[PDB]
Amino acid sequence: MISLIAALAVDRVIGMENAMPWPPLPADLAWFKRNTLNKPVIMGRHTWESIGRPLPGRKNIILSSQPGTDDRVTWVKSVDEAIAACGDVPEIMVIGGGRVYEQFLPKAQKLYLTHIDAEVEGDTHFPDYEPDDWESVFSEFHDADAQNAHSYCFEILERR
Ligand SMILES: NC(=O)c1ccc[n+]([C@@H]2O[C@H](COP(=O)([O-])OP(=O)(O)OC[C@H]3O[C@@H](n4cnc5c(N)ncnc54)[C@H](OP(=O)(O)O)[C@@H]3O)[C@@H](O)[C@H]2O)c1
Ligand SMILES: Nc1nc(=O)c2nc(CNc3ccc(C(=O)N[C@@H](CCC(=O)O)C(=O)O)cc3)cnc2[nH]1
Ligand code: NA
Ligand code: NA
Ligand code: NA
Repeated sequence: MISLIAALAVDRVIGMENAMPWPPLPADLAWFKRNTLNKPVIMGRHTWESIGRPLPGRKNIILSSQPGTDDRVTWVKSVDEAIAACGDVPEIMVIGGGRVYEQFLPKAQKLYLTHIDAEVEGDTHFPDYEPDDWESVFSEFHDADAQNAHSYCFEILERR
């Protein structure tokens, strides 16, 4: 089973100049960590560059046509290879970026989305999905606080 996990601001913005389009939201990072820990994570090369170190407690699989730049993670050259490299696990977590989400969304059976209540500039977007195809099975609204500058809502959707 393939799942996507992403944080989206207004107009589905996820990235700007190969970085996050907002300052860190520690609550969202905790959500991200809790949902990806002990699972394989698939990411695009640009997202690898934006993170810059292996995510601990996870099998890190990087999708790139280019030779790898770090022996601590697994480099693969195709979507099919990325999936194969995860082996026989219950859930593969696809963690972006925009080009990777586009390719895996049609394969996805679950989405873990953080809706970030911010209008910020972006050059990378989460793909358009048809809400009618998905059932919301979880939602939780949070306000901004001293540590998180924007309000946010966690949602989990399952494909009908
Ligand atoms: N808000 C969020 O939830 C979140 C999550 C993830 C990422 N982001 C942001 O999104 C941005 C990155 O997105 P992006 O679309 O520019 O890049 P990306 O999807 O992370 O990486 C794209 C790169 O991955 C490789 N790739 C993708 N598909 C491939 C395939 N089928 N076969 C071989 N290689 C493939 C290619 O690299 P090569 O050129 O090496 O071949 C491609 O240029 C960053 O700003 C990051 O901060 C945000
Ligand atoms: N919900 C969500 N929020 C994100 O910010 C996010 N970001 C990307 C890619 N960007 C990144 C950047 C940094 C870390 C990171 O340093 N994660 C730590 C956080 C642990 C914590 O702060 O509690 C980790 O161990 O997972 C993960 C993804 C992909 N999916 C996302 N999904
Ligand atoms: Na096996
Ligand atoms: Na197998
Ligand atoms: Na429901």
